[PDB]
Amino acid sequence: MLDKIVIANRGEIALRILRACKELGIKTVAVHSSADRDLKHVLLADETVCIGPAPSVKSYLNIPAIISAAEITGAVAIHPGYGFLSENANFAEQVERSGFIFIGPKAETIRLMGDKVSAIAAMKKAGVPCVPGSDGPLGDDMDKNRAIAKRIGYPVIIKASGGGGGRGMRVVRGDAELAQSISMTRAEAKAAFSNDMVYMEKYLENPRHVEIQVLADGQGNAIYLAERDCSMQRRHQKVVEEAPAPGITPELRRYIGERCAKACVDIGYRGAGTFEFLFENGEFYFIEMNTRIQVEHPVTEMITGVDLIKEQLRIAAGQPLSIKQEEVHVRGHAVECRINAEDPNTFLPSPGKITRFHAPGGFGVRWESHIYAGYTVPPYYDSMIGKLICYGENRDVAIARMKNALQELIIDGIKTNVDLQIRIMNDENFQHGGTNIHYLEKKLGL
Ligand SMILES: Nc1nccc(-c2csc(N)n2)n1
Ligand SMILES: [Cl-]
Repeated sequence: MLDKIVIANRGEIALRILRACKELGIKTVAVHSSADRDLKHVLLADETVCIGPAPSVKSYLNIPAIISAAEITGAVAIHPGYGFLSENANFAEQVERSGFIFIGPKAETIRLMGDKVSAIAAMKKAGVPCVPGSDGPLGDDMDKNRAIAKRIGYPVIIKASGGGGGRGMRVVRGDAELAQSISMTRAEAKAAFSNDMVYMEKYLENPRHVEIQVLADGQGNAIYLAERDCSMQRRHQKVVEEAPAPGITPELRRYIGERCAKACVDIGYRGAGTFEFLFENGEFYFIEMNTRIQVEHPVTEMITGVDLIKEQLRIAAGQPLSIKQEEVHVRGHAVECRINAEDPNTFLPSPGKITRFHAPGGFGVRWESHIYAGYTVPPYYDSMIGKLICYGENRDVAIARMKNALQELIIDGIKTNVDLQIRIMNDENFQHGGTNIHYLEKKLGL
């Protein structure tokens, strides 16, 4: 087992990783900004290193500082969590060059998945279903671009190759808007990523977001751990996630899961990963792969019994997966509600000091959060302050328990989205299940 690791993150996920480390007897190094000295995981960590001031550029994105913390403490590995540097291939490369273990895939694999065009080519080659598209980057020949659009059939969508998470895309419904849509997407990608490559896909009108969890070890084993529906979104940001996805049969699960595991073998994948699909009219279409552990991982843990963070750590140590595919069984149902410190009218972050706090408890109730009474939510980081996950023997019980747990949750002193989450749990269409990626914004009239 790894002797000591740097937790290169903050907030709830840093605490999540710390718990897993403690269970495995792994010593912890909590690197933190000057604004995060009183983070719960920092207070629980074996060693702490202040890596810079509050702004993330000088702390959680500061590659030299993080690697230096690993060096000075005698750590052997770095867990990047999610966000920050977790999808930064150059960071992974530098970590390995510096002689530490990066808890994730090989840097080349991170780079492959960060290039959406290259990622799609790889998945298509491996037999994973993808969205009908350009199968390559678009050039500047608008005669050619119109021909590609005609072959796919309007409506289409232009996407940045160096992008992700539904950001910076534009839908095109006819030739008259194609040139400008391509140009603008290109320009925005260049300004954001210094990478102006774009591609084209068929635009699906009302898909659901269904993603497959995988794990692959360095012994050649690769397994899938069912799926999650993450269709409840605002501005492409997930709000509620659940597992399994309503309406997905064991046969469909097996079909798509096997193709994802096969792809992992083909590309030499290692660690946790997520294959994101659009699901419409009973069909899956791959859009992108995330190589990190994700925010919504706990719903998969609840329904499979597999501790995904511990598996990440085992894999990085050179241990084989603790479970085989035939030992993975979907049991029950889990829902996750993200808890955000946000204004209910503007949806802007709402930082400040928590004056009273009380967490829900009970059978099937799992609360993932670093917050506590008297804790100050800083303005410098993401609005998500916790995650409430409820498990039941079926979907209805999971929803019932979430309703009850949301009512017990007290977070005073700052504005949160608890009341919105209560509204979503009471939504008749959510209760029926299978709502699409546009539903929440439609409900809210946004
Ligand atoms: N191709 C297609 N059609 C509809 C929606 C999307 C989409 C939404 S967010 C994302 N990454 N892709 N992609
Ligand atoms: Cl994530």
